[PDB]
Amino acid sequence: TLRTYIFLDALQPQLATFIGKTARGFLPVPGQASLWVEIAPGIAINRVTDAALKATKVQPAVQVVERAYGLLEVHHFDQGEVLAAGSTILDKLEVREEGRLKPQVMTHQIIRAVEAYQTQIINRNSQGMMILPGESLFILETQPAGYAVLAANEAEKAANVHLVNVTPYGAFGRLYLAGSEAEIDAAAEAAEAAIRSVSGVA
Amino acid sequence: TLRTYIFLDALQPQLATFIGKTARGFLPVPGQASLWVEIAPGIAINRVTDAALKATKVQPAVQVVERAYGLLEVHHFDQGEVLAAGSTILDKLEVREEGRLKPQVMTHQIIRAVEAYQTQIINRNSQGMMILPGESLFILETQPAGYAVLAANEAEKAANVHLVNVTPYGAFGRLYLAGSEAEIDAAAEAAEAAIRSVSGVA
Amino acid sequence: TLRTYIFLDALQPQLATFIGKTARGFLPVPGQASLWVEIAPGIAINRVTDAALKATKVQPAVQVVERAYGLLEVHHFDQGEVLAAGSTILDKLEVREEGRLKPQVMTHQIIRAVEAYQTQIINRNSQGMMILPGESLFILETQPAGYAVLAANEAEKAANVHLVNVTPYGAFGRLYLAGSEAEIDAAAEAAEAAIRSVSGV
Amino acid sequence: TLRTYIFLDALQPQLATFIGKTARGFLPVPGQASLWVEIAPGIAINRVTDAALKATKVQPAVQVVERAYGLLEVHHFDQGEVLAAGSTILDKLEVREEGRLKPQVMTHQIIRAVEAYQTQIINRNSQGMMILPGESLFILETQPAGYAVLAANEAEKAANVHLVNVTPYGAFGRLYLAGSEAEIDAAAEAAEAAIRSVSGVA
Amino acid sequence: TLRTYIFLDALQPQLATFIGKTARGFLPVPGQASLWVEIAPGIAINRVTDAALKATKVQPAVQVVERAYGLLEVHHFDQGEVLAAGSTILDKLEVREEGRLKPQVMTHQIIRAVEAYQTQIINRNSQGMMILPGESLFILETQPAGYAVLAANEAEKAANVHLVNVTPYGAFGRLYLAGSEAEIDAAAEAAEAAIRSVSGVA
Amino acid sequence: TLRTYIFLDALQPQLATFIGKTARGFLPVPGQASLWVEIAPGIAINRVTDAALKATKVQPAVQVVERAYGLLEVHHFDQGEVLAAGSTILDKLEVREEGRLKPQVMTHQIIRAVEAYQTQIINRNSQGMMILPGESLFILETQPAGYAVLAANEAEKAANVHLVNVTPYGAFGRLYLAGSEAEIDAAAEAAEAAIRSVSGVA
Amino acid sequence: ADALGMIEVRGFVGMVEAADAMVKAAKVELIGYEKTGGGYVTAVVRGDVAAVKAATEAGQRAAERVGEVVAVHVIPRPHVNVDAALPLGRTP
Amino acid sequence: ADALGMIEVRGFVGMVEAADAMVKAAKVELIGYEKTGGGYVTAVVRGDVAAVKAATEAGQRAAERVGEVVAVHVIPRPHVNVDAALPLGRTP
Amino acid sequence: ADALGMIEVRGFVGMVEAADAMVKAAKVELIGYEKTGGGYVTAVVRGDVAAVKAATEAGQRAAERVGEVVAVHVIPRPHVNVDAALPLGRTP
Amino acid sequence: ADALGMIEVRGFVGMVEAADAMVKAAKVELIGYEKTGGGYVTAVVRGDVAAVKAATEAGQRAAERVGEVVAVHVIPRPHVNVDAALPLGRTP
Amino acid sequence: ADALGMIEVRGFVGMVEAADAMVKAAKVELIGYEKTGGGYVTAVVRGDVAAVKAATEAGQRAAERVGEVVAVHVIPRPHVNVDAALPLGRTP
Repeated sequence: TLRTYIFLDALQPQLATFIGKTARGFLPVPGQASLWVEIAPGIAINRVTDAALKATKVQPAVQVVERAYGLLEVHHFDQGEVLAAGSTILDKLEVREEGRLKPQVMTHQIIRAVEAYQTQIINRNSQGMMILPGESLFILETQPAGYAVLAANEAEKAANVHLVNVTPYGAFGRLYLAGSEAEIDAAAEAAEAAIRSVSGVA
Repeated sequence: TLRTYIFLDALQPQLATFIGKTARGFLPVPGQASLWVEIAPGIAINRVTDAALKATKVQPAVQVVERAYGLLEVHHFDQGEVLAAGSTILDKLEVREEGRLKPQVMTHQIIRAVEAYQTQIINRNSQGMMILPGESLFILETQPAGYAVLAANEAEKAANVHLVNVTPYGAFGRLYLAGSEAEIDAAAEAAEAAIRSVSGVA
Repeated sequence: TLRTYIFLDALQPQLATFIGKTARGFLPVPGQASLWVEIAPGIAINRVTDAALKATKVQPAVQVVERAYGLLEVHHFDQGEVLAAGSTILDKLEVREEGRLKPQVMTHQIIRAVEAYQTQIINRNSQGMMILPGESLFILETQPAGYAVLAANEAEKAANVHLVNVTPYGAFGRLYLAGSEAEIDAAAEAAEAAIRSVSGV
Repeated sequence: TLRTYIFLDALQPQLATFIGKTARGFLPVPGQASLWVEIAPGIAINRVTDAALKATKVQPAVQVVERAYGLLEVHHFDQGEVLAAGSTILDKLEVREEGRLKPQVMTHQIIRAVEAYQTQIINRNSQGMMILPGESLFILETQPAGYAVLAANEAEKAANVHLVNVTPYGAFGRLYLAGSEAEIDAAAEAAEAAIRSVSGVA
Repeated sequence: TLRTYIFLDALQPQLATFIGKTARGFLPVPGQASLWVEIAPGIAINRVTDAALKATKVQPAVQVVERAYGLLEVHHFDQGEVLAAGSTILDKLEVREEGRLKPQVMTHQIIRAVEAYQTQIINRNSQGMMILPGESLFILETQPAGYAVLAANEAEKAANVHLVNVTPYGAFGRLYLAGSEAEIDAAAEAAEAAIRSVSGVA
Repeated sequence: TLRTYIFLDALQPQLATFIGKTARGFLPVPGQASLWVEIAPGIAINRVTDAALKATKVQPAVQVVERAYGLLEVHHFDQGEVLAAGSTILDKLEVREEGRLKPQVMTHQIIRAVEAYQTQIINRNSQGMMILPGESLFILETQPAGYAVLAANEAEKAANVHLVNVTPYGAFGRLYLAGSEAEIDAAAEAAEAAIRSVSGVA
Repeated sequence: ADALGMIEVRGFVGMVEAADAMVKAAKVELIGYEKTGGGYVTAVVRGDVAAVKAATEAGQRAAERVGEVVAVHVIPRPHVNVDAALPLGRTP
Repeated sequence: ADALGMIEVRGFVGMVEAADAMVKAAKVELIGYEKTGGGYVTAVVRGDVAAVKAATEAGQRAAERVGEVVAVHVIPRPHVNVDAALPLGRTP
Repeated sequence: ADALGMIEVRGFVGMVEAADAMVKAAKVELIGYEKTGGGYVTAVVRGDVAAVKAATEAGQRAAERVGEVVAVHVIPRPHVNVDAALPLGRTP
Repeated sequence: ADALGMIEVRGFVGMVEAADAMVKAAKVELIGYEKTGGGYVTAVVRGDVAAVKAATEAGQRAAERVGEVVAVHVIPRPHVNVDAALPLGRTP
Repeated sequence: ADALGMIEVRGFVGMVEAADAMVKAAKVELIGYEKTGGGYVTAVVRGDVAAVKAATEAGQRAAERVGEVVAVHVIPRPHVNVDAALPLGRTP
């Protein structure tokens, strides 16, 4: 069962930097093309990954089997390789593009002028860049979890923010974005327009 | 959605010691007044914390964005600060005082004279005071997970026990206590009377 | 509420080696007789373990209190000790042998000739023996999570494979095996026939 | 033997945030005054720390014992509190202000436009802000190890850089900074001018 | 070269519990005997351990190789098994009973009425029973590192103290203890009378 | 100062698997070349790694700085790329091929039929293939620390053994191997023939 | 009955430093101070026996630097007539 | 709970000169003076730490020209029992 | 299990004065005495370590000036086998 | 037969300290104590050969700090007439 | 699988003296004796290790006075195949 099929045409450098900081695999570089496939059940993605590695020369970074769900990243410089890998995956799963679950936004909030007591906690349990006190914060949860990297990627494609922590595997995919006020306003507008432009099964 | 709103009027020393042993945030000292708010979805607590930090001078210790739920601890010496922070949290969430879920006890057990083979496993898999072989154990689960600190605080307040473990976040809040037989019995009576003394939504 | 009650008459050396690599407790040696009891809610197993330790002389290795479930392993050389511990556990829970949940196979696949870009991720994200590129992989999900150790044990009892991983606690019990093609095929046949031969609910 | 007695009169926010990201004890907030003491031998700081905690209102973050390099950070809003805590520390040791070792800069290398594969290793083995591919990297060793937080404080205070890492323990103190080329040049000038402007025993 | 050869003729419960909490091996239970062997160089104990495991019914817990400090604890109920394992270890090394280094006490300090802020640092960087604020603190260094477990054993055996931390490895052996003031005094008397009552090469 | 300069011309599969299991960097695949450069002091390799990555197509896995042992691995399919990276590294340091230290064998031990109790301590403190009880054990120390992967590669290349734990970082290089008796004998012969067939400065 | 620990210093500064380092080094209760004239002032702490013993053994070590410590004494279990006659913090 | 500073002078004149120098030296508050009898009097100023640490040093420097200064000491954080029992300006 | 305090006096009179000084020194319980022949007797008190550590020291300081003190020793935690086998006032 | 360990101390205090060391240092059964007059009291532990040999080592090491140790001895297997006629714990 | 002690004596008399010394010196069980021919006979005792290790040393010291002791050795844990195949007293 395909839960998330998202295609990142170009990784922004903080996103690829954050992925390669916490990847259990082959580290991607900025500028590559990426493809995130989250399915349920979680172990069967080890079939799906193999399908890509029997067809194209794409390269996997994040292949994580969680309690319930299984997430696969594949990446390569050539978008033809990555789209052919996605065609191989969708033929192995025997589903289509719109067979994925439609991403739902659970909480989109802008926290303006975050106090220092909170910013000493947000990046106490993060994995990326440090939020600084006084910087506005945008938090975000998407369901299913694999769409949140899109919610990261476009949010850096149309702004200049600092990626704090995006968790792309889970029940609820999570996103933290720090930066100045109008700049994360543009980032939040871009991410909210990017998630609602994804079709699928409700 | 408010799942847990509990107000600890005074932190008993082993509880505050255990919390400050495993906190991501500003460590509390004994005698302070604490407030535990667990809400769903898990990311919106990053909003809620900010509300308290815009209103009062309270100070947070545990702000855990778990896999499903979000838990906030705030604490301060002056109880007026903590009660005003609780009023600010309940007005930001726009719920009442008794809008929390009513806590439910799933398994409350007293295990008398625990063998050594069980004690070594229990206090290998804990971060508190070590249970010794020959001591009576009290195990307790509450749903939602945020009410376990209430049971730990009251069971230490009304007895003389050793806090082995408490887990205030997750699917079910767990409590491991150890001590002599009469003192474990008094702690069990106090905790089972203290959890059922909380009204809310069934 | 009993979810898993499985009884291993003899541990294969790679299985007991992997269990004693990632256990919180008293580590088993190969050849011992083992028993796995997974119940819900996860804290009452701290009662249940105690019952066995008040009856027999078995040693517990894996007593894991999970997010919502609770797993207990006990083991001893004498199968009389382990069966008496199991009788004490099933009388403490006041259930029968068939009160356990019948295990369902959610996914079984034989992945042939796993290339290196997948093997590096599999072995980095495992705790047992390393998978090598070119080796056939067998993956398996059993629900409830405990029965996967049965799905490990017979799959080594009737083959010559390398145990990559087995996760026996959670919402899905997981099994990664790797080896040569015919031996992975025999291991897959043995593991599927071992899981489908367990009665329950 | 006093190896390092340094008084950071203002924690600039990325440094205070990085300290609060790897703080053992009570973590600080920016704007606070800080004080770092490194002594030989190591376990004797366990007494000395308590002396400061009896004297002043200060609160510690990093207290590291390794029997040859003790360490103690303390921090508070009021700079008089932190100076009196340092006076209490120096009186308990019966040493003076000038008994500290004069720090020597032993390596300062500016790596212009670090490529991506190196940045994966740098951020995978660090905690602060991420380094992006193509950004300049300033690395620094100071002897003794306790003076590296002074160079990190002054380099953040002067230039608009990203604090990748600072290791204030061990034999040598490590500093990794990242950013654009002129800002890394100004931060390098600030760190070199800040380390060798410290008086002490050569 | 034999640094430490100590025979713990009975494991008191907090010591056996703490050893079973941080054991890279089989876990001991209270009441059992114990044997600690620390040698120079380190990797040769990989042979020596095996010799003991070929000789006796003993069962190992901690075996640390660092090419200058080997380590081996073996424990079993029958003390004849543990003494014969000691004879096997001393025959494999071709050394004698008196060839061990006589332990010296480097630093013993009693830090009565610890403030809470120091208790946070102490219990976050330890594994044993938690130190409560206001309780005393006995710290100890012994040479070599292996006799600190002997000090912890006799200190638990005499007094009513909480075992906080013990370090049988490294350059020198550390020991932390907590409890009320008179019990910490009695445990300090026990540790000092137990370390310097050991025969060996100065 | 150059300590270890070795050119693994082909990574045998268990070695490449074990390196790609515990690499803070990009991961290698079996069949590629390799290059383990170890220098003294440590932080200078942060320049030297960059000197490889600008020049050639090579791609690193392990890069460790410890101010006494700075170490670097780079790997790529084309062996000319890895030799060119080696020439660029040796030109950056202004040292030569024969400036490396000649490796000496400190301790080689064949421990045959390891009992099940020792296997728990061995595999709990390792990452490679699990040692099984009743299988032999070959342990090895090389001077300097970097030459242990050479013996690991050649011993896997000769005999049909299981790589348990090769440790190339630290004071001296450790090697563990497991398997049946004659295969451990042939692998021990291969490791001893591979270490002392290396030219260098004693 | 609670214990007793008294530090008599010739000088108010030594008594204040003694009574500060006694309450910072134990869980005692500084109940008051006695001014017997001629510069002699006595600080009194009170609590269980080991705590007041550690408190006086810290207060002597602190107040000898900043004054003239005259008397340092601990009474572990005073008779009830002393607490009922002398103003020593436990008058009923 | 501001920091504490005390000057003990054998003599009223030296204490008044010390109390005049301290409140001119920094931001302190002369809360009062304690008369232990026998000629010893102790002026008490109270303020934040780097103010009283300069104030008591200025008072020690000035009051040694006129009288017998017995003790000069600063308490950076007095305990709540010391402020609650002893007459040091901050009785609640 | 309370701590143990034992005072051995070669003589009954020094032992009675030692027992009186111990039970007036702290909060202990004189459980009895042992007559091992040859003129050696032994007073035994029992209480927590803070009380009996001061009690036995006061008993030794008040028992030297009466009789002849042989041995003074404090056991902070006796094992349950000593209290069950030997007559030490906590026989179950 | 169970092995025999005996510590003879001139005085009751050293015997109680020796018994406290023996029953903690091993796993033995303190069966009692023998009084031969003149202050000589003998603690008797009885376990197996491994236990009593390690118990009386700690007994000799802990009873020399408090008094006069007359004798320390371990019999690994006492003859059946010794346990039949002498009261050493296993009297039928 | 208890421990093992073996005394080989060239001669029957020294073996009987060793077997009489070992079962007196500790709690062991003389299970038999093995006549390998040519005068060599091996007395075998069996018990826990601190009994047989203190038994065979006394048996060696006794049997050196009477005969030619060839070998004295203790096996603390004999393997199950050694007990099962050889006549060492514990054949199942």
